[PDB]
Amino acid sequence: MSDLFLELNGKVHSLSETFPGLSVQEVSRQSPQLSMETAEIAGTDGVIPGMTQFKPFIFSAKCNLQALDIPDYHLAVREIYEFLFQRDSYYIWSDQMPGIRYEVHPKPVDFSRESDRVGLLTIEFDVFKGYAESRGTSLDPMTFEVDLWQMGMNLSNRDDLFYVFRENTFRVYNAGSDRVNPLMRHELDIAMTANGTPTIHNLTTGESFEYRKELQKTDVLLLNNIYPLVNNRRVGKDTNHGIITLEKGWNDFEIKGVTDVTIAFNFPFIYR
Amino acid sequence: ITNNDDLLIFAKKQILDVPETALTIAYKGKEPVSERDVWYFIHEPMGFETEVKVTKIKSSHPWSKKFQEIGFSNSRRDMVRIQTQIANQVKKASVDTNKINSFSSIAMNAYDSRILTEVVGVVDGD
Repeated sequence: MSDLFLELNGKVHSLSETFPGLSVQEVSRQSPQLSMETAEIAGTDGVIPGMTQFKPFIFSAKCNLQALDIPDYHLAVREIYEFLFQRDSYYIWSDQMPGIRYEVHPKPVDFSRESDRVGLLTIEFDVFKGYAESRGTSLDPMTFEVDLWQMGMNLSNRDDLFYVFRENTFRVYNAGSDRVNPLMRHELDIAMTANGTPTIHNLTTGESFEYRKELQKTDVLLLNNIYPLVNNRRVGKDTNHGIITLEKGWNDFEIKGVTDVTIAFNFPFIYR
Repeated sequence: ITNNDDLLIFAKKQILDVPETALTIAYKGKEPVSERDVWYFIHEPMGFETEVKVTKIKSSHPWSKKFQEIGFSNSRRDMVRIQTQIANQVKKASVDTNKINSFSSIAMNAYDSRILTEVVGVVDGD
């Protein structure tokens, strides 16, 4: 059995459950739209590729609606149109792969009336970020009872994966298919509490974030995307304005200038 | 100036005896170009094999994928440059005439004192 789940206004709605007469036949996903920024020099052969990018793509769901009678059919069509089309983008996922969700916007799709009570539909959701992300962030535990993780999410079956560290040198595993960069509108949060003047170094990437003031254990330093704060107060003037990024796989992190470090990473995995 | 050697060097500075040329290159290489470096230009179909000194750069962002435009031996004509030249010449002429109005008024002012001197001398002579 196939079904489609929609996250809207903080509520999860099953498409089949919401509309009893509507059942999802099949789901499908367009392949990533790779595009190399070609540059052509006249007289030479081929192109000089720039930086490969990914265009928005389409997630499709073929379904059918079976109503009791004609007024019921029209009412169901209107209610489905009301439910699907909202002002802002929402989230969708499928039973087949319940660990991966897409932030999407609906597309105009017309009901194909086959009989007096049945109508075929092929809903298409445009995903504009160009990638899919996990339903849960890195802060969620990798436990069975959380009911969030599934197979095929590049989870390493060779070592434990935790995202809270108590020492000055450790490794963090980004399981996504893209390098997590807040400059690319990626979600990434770091919460560190320690004593002294801190400096975070990502050795594999080679990046370094530097804060130039003394810190106490009671003050939390929070880097969200491209904003560093202490106690939710912007302190960008007192930093080196550097930002760390998470490469694919393992990243070696070293923290200098502080003691009793407690650093936590909170970011979703980027799939495609 | 009064001597002839200064006039000769001034006259030499006053004319241009070579064609006025301006070179523009669309560069799409990996090596960045700074504002001081002198490059070597080789372009057989246009008969170029020389050293070129950068005088103008129109660079894009490193993530913008776009080409770079680099200039040598001054820039193309353009109209806004001509308008700026005309405007600054107009301003210079305006300040010149403003100064010379006061200068002429002083020349009138400097006349009355000498008129008084002439009158006093005429009275003394009588």
